[PDB]
Amino acid sequence: LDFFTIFSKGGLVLWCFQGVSDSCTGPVNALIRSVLLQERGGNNSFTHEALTLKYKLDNQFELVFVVGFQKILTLTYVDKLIDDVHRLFRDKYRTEIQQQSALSLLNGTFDFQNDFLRLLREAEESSKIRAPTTMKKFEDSEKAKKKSLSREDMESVLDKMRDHLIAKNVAADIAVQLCESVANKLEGKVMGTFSTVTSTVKQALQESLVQILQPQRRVDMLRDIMDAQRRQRPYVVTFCGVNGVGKSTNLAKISFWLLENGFSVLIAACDTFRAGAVEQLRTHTRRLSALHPPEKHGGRTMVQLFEKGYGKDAAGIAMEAIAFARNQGFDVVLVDTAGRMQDNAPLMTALAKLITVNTPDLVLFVGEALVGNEAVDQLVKFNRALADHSMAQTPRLIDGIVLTKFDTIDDKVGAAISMTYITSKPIVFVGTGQTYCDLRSLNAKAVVAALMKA
Amino acid sequence: RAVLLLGLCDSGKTLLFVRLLTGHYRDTQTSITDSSATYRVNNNRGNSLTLIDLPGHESLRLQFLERFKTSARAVVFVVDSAAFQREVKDVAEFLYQVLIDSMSLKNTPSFLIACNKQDIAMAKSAKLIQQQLEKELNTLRVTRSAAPSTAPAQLGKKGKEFEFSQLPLKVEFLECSAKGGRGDPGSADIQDLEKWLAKIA
Amino acid sequence: ATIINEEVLNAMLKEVCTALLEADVNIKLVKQLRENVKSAIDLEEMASGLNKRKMIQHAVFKELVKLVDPGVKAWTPTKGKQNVIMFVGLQGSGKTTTCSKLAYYYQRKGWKTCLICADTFRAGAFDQLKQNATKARIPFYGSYTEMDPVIIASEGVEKFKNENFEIIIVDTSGRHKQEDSLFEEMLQVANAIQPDNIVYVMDASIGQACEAQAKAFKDKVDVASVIVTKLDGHAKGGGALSAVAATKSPIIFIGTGEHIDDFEPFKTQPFISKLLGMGDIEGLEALIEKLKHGQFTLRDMYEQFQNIMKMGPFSQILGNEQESMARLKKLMTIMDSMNDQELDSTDGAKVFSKQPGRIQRVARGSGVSTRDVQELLTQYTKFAQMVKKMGGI
Amino acid sequence: SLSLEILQIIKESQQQHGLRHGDFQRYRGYCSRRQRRLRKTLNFKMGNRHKFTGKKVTEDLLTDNRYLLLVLMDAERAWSYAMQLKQEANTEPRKRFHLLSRLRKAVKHAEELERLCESNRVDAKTKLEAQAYTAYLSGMLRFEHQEWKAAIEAFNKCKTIYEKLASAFTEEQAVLYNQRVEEISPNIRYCAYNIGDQSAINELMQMRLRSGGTEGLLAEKLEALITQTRAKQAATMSEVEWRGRTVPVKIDKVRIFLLGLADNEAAIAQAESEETKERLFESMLSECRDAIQAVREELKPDQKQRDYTLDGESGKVSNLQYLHSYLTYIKLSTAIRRNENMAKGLQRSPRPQDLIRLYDIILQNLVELLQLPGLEEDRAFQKEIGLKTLVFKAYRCFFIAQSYVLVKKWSEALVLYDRVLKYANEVNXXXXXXXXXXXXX
Amino acid sequence: KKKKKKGKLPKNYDPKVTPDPERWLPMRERSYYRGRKKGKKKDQIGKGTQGATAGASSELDA
Amino acid sequence: RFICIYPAYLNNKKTIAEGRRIPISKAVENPTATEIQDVCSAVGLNVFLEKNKMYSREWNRDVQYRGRVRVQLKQEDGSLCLVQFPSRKSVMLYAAEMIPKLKT
RNA sequence: CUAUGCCGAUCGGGUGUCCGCACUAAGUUCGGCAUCAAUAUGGUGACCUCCCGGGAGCGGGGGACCACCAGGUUGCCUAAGGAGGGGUGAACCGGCCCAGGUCGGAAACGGAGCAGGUCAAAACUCCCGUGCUGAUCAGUAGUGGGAUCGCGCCUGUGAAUAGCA
Ligand SMILES: Nc1nc2c(ncn2[C@@H]2O[C@H](COP(=O)(O)OP(=O)(O)NP(=O)(O)O)[C@@H](O)[C@H]2O)c(=O)[nH]1
Ligand SMILES: Nc1nc2c(ncn2[C@@H]2O[C@H](COP(=O)(O)OP(=O)(O)NP(=O)(O)O)[C@@H](O)[C@H]2O)c(=O)[nH]1
Ligand SMILES: Nc1nc2c(ncn2[C@@H]2O[C@H](COP(=O)(O)OP(=O)(O)OP(=O)(O)O)[C@@H](O)[C@H]2O)c(=O)[nH]1
Ligand SMILES: [Mg+2]
Ligand SMILES: [Mg+2]
Ligand SMILES: [Mg+2]
Repeated sequence: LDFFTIFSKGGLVLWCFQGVSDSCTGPVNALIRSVLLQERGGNNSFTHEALTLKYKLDNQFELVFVVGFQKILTLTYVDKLIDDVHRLFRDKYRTEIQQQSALSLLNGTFDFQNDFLRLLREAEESSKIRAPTTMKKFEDSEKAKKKSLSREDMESVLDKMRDHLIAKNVAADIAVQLCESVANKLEGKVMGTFSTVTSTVKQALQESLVQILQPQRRVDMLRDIMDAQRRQRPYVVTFCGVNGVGKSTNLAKISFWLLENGFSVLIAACDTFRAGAVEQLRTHTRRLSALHPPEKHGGRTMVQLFEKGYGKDAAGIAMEAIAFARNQGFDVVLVDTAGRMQDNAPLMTALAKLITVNTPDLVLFVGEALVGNEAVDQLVKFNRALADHSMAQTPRLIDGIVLTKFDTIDDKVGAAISMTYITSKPIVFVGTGQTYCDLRSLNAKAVVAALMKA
Repeated sequence: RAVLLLGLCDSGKTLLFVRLLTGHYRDTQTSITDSSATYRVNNNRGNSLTLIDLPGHESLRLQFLERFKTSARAVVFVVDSAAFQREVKDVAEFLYQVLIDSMSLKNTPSFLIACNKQDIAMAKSAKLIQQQLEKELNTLRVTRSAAPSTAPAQLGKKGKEFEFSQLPLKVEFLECSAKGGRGDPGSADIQDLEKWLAKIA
Repeated sequence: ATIINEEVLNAMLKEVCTALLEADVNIKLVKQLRENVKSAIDLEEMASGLNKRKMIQHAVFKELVKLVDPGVKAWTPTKGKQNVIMFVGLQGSGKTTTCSKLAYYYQRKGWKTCLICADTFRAGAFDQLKQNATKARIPFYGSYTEMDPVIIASEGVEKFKNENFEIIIVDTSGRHKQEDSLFEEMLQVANAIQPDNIVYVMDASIGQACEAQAKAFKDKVDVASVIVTKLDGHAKGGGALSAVAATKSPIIFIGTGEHIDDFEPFKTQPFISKLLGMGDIEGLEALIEKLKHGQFTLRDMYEQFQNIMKMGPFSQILGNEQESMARLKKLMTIMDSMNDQELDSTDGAKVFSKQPGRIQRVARGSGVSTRDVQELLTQYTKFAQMVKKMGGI
Repeated sequence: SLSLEILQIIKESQQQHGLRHGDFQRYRGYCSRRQRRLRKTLNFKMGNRHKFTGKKVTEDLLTDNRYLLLVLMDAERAWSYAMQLKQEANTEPRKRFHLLSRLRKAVKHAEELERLCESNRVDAKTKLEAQAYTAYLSGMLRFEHQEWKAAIEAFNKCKTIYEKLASAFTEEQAVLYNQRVEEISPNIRYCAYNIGDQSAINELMQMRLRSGGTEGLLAEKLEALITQTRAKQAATMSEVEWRGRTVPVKIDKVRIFLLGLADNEAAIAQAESEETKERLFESMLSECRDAIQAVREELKPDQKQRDYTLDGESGKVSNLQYLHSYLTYIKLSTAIRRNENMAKGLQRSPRPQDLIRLYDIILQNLVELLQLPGLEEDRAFQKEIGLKTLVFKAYRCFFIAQSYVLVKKWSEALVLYDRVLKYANEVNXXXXXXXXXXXXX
Repeated sequence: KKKKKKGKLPKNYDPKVTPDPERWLPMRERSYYRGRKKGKKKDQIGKGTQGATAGASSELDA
Repeated sequence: RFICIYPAYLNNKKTIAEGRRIPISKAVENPTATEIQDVCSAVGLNVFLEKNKMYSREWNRDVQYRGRVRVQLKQEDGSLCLVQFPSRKSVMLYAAEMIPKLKT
């Protein structure tokens, strides 16, 4: 054990002895990020790039115990350790941790070094001798030849809740991970007599759903447009997704919204394989120009379509569009790409090469509200294709999710949750129709209420 | 009643919370849940106020802010001066959200912006931070244009540069930093905070 | 006892539930299938010992084969009368590409096919149809001016009836139950053209949400066989079965690619194999006719001797015998000693004569019969000669 | 005269084929596919139809600088399969045995490659990398087999080789190697913890003397190898100068070498006339401006990163462009010297106007030469020298413009000449005497 | 925007009237079509762009 | 209470599992019941032979493999009839040794 | 000599569209052949050698060597060789269960063994995995040239571009 720490849920370190061996700069912050967003289903194991990590939660006194060991594989004693000392600590300081107020924690002191050292050396001595493999293997050969909440009590409702989430278009693996996270969140926690177990678990599950569906900061494209205009360089947005997700319609909606906000746009086309896509975008451009005359905005053009015909490579067309926008001083370029199946490797390689070459400011994955159990796989494939094809560390991944066709179900919204689980990035826009005015944002409370109203 | 501590992630809210209570340095991590503790004013009266610290992570700010807005009598906002340049948009957005939430209250709470990490040399001055906040909030109001897919409030009369003077709130600024070196061992810099707490008491 | 067998069955059923839910299959159908398979297993009261999981996989495979098709034969085009097929579905289902693929497929079958579009709300719709038709070199109809789908469809179908086209395909924009105007437009189009078939196309990736849309489509207008698309991807299309339950109609074709040539008729075995994930399935007055043909085997002799011994004494029919009964029973034993391959063989004498080892085995399995075997062979040959003589006359 | 960067190749292969997120199966598949592609391309077929004849690469074969990559990929595939077996051994202990076998193969391949690097044909830098890789593989194999002494010795050898290699190169190039040392840092510690931390100190003290006595000859010979490799690399293939000390991997450096040789082939060739080199001067200018554009092609994304945040500092973004700009400005200065030679060969009205236009051009060029390092402000003597040249050229231009033959301005040229005489004296023989005579007349 | 292009300049100036209109087009677009397999209709259906837009001999009625 | 002897015990080609009781080298080829009876009769007159019954493991139906031998080694009073051969092994090895001499 | 263009106004260099191109990188698809051994314990089946007892069928016990299945620890194996899954088991000679019949016996009961059924453990064969092999293609893309009177990009700067008689 090269690192160990015990601290409360309030973010206050209680006791640690890392010393010069390791520094708690951000090995526990990463674990906190994992436990808050994209909850860990690895059964109390985390793989930080520097070294592995193990955590244990105690909801009775809202405490956590983290142990960091090097990437080199250790023995099976560590988990046993994280149990026993836990009880020992719970035995040693009952009075301080049982109080709701945090003032007692600050007032109290913990001389826990000696007992923890004794436990660690006992565990190491036990791990020094391990020669029970032969007996276990021989036995396997013979066999082959031949108040507080308990997990078992809350299992039933759990699975029924899981079934409900399955009814709400949530992915099966996503539902299992969420149920495991909720179960970890409620282990031995005291429960009031007025409330019921089902009510408490439902409230905890809906709180977790609100938390996960409330992703990282809501940074908007509109504010970043002015920042891009500060250096007078075009702001590049790229749309990616599988076939049949309404990329063109959402592109038209976003262009119309930008024109209403008062910014010139340039629509770059790359749907060469798609029949009639160029003329579709041309019709959209004609409609937008009819709605917004150039002279009303000051005599300058607002929306222009950039294409090179069918069959041409998408990366070259995108680069030419970027250069043309820079020369003409267009505020924002929106790039439309043909839908690509996730299992088709060459298309993924081409898309990743285009993204790397054109280095767009924003990347938007256009998903489907109707799809279920497949959005997670598509997101995984897209993210891994974008990651492995970029040699630089911390590669450019998907930065925005656009959910369309939301006005066709209104009850099976759980699919969105799956996406918000598989990627921590927020949902920027939600499509709710086919007209140019059906481009709204996401309300977390309404989505959760509709998800769990039944 | 209760005084809320708000800020971004790793903004130092827990450090100030423990400093105002025990006066000793304690190692801290990122907040996961709230923490409420009763603190007496150093004055002769020694009145008690409930200091409540809320996690600064963006996945939990709004829930706790809307859940504890009613109980709060005074609101304290913490901004990292050293890391302000990279996170100006984030602090501006959070300030806009908290201002909108505060304006809904029947009783208007006192508002304080306390720059943190001031013990470092790269930290900016209070007036510079105030001017940057004014400049950013001038456009942040305009940037609010989207369909909520379900009651908007304006911080200015649509015609003038946004200023804290026109706001119906008492907004104060000060300089405070308690981490170590110059801060904790040498001489604590939280006396302005306790003076302001006594003034608002 | 089957004590641990019940637990093993429950664990395997849970694993199958997880696998099927990972295959985008409706939870209600999964629970119904679980109930049916558990009832079937309890009816069997026994599990196959050949393999622990093979029996369960075969049972669930048979259950899915029963569930996938309603049993109604798929509709087929009729020569001599023009057949009108109207394509319906949801947005993004790829109905236009499916229309192009089906038109090309029927053209490859020797048919006079044509395409008509009613999609007018979607911008840039007719151009795609034009490009797909000229790619496949098939006549098409449409216009950029008129916006009412009903009149366009009526004019196109009338003109192609004048042109005497065998097959007419009419495509309309995808729609959802929320917008009633699109549904009433579909109803008006159906009234105007009176389509022969109404094919509903749904994406394979869509699951647990398309059931309501399929039910609404069936309720408002008549429906026909459905076509699944985008099967070339990772999606197995497990939800489409629910759509079948909403329509009680089979599947005629599948879409396994972006190019127009990727279009194949539906087959149940590959679909269920993909859904399961392994697809490991193993499949396994006469007397008068034989008398007329004159073919005589050892089976007939054995049956005759069994009937004779069942009858009993021959003096009863007519109205020493013990030795006759002993000879009969020893002959029956020696004829039951050998295998059925020699018994059912047409010419037992030849297969015996070619291999004396067969005689050795027969002698091993019964008494010595060092002379009885050849005596029985001679008697069988005489009986066969009598049988062929009778058959000749 | 052929070299291969083992560590860079293996790292760039791993980071782009599933090892980035911790997957080994697809990495092994890619390694096998690349092996098949290399064997197909080089026609190194060892097994034909209905037969198999494993053959080893000889010294004469490896002249293509790619046969070593075959053995390297074999070793990498074996190592990847071993790591996958290690990951999977938790479910089934039996796999561990299989794991051992794979390692027994992998080190062998590496050692074979080592015996393929003994030839003088391959460069020493490849030899050092091969030795380090073989030592690392052997140490990992011994650590897996619970052999602490051999593993710790091999790991110490690998760490020493890697740190020597990192010190041999620049700070920018060495960081990757440092990272590798970090990747080997924890395991070594664990080996010491396996000793017991009581006899470990004595073992380390004895190991220091063992390395000094037994490997001391090897240590000094590898140090000499590193020194000679660095010397020959700087003399032949790489370039080391005051600016852009980092070795440019781009091919355009060779162009600079050509330019460099052209310089030492130009000045000797042209003594006074310098007329025949004007076309050569234009060709050199075209080549150097093409090199500048090629450098800017990779410069621009770094310029974007610099513009993004103020955290990024100088000294890396504009380390190679400035040397090329300096070369171009030096070539322009030589051209202006040629123009001055032509002018002094001579002794009509538009000619001084054209000369003043050229002088303005050189003033702008020297302004840019001051600005670019001045924008960087890395050093300070360069700006001083550039400003001295700039003021000298400005004074020369003023003297040319104010010549009484050039300018017929009575009572005005004399005042300007008198005013500029003080500036010329501050900046500071035949030119001065001619200017004084012109002012007097 | 005017640029001079190098090449067979004497043979470019021999006509001095106009070059071939389809001077930069693929072989299968050329009038001669350079067709080793003139038809290849099924091959073009199997691989290539989903839809090719050109002059249509099929029925086009509005 | 005579002890039983069969020709299959003295056959070398038969395996030990199929009835062989002596090493192959000491055995003979295709022994018959009459040979064993006559060779053992030269020592004891208590042996009597029948031919209408055969050994169980003898699947083949042959005359030379048919028949059996009864030999009395005990006088049924607690004393050996002949002290020379106290066990069946001695009798069978003697018969196996004496068979080739008469067969020649 | 009149007049021409407008800030780059003259003069130029790379590229990209282009090729019956050459070649590579990175992928898709379809075939061929190949797929180890020791040792530790236990089990199964042949074959072989010793005994103990009995009137037989037979019973009791210990070894020999081979094949094969589980499967302990391994390697001077490997190009690679997993303790992976499956079929067939024949004609009639791989087991196991063996009705009837047959044989041993007074009987109890046993033995050989067919049919038939059955199979962790005869043999053969297939699938996956692994290695090696040929073949396969472009809604993957990159310099190596050719091509280049335009159309699209990147870089250059003089004042000098085309009529007159
Ligand atoms: N109800 C509804 N329909 C939508 C929405 N967004 C798009 N659609 C519909 O879905 C279909 C998809 O249109 P299109 O944009 O061409 O799809 P695409 O994703 O661009 N296809 P590709 O990527 O291959 O070019 C259209 O019929 C469009 O009207 C939405 O938010 N709601
Ligand atoms: N992989 C795959 N993609 C398909 C298939 N059919 C259609 N697509 C793709 O799915 C998207 C939607 O199909 P498309 O016909 O163009 O849209 P649409 O059917 O006209 N939409 P709507 O009729 O509702 O307005 C397109 O990008 C199309 O290329 C198929 O069989 N396989
Ligand atoms: N130099 C300096 N660092 C500070 C100061 N205040 C806080 N910090 C930083 O804060 C870290 C400790 O965490 P906290 O101060 O508790 O921040 P926090 O309360 O967890 O902020 P949240 O993540 O939102 O909960 C230290 O490592 C410091 O880097 C300060 O005044 N000066
Ligand atoms: Mg589109
Ligand atoms: Mg905190
Ligand atoms: Mg359509």
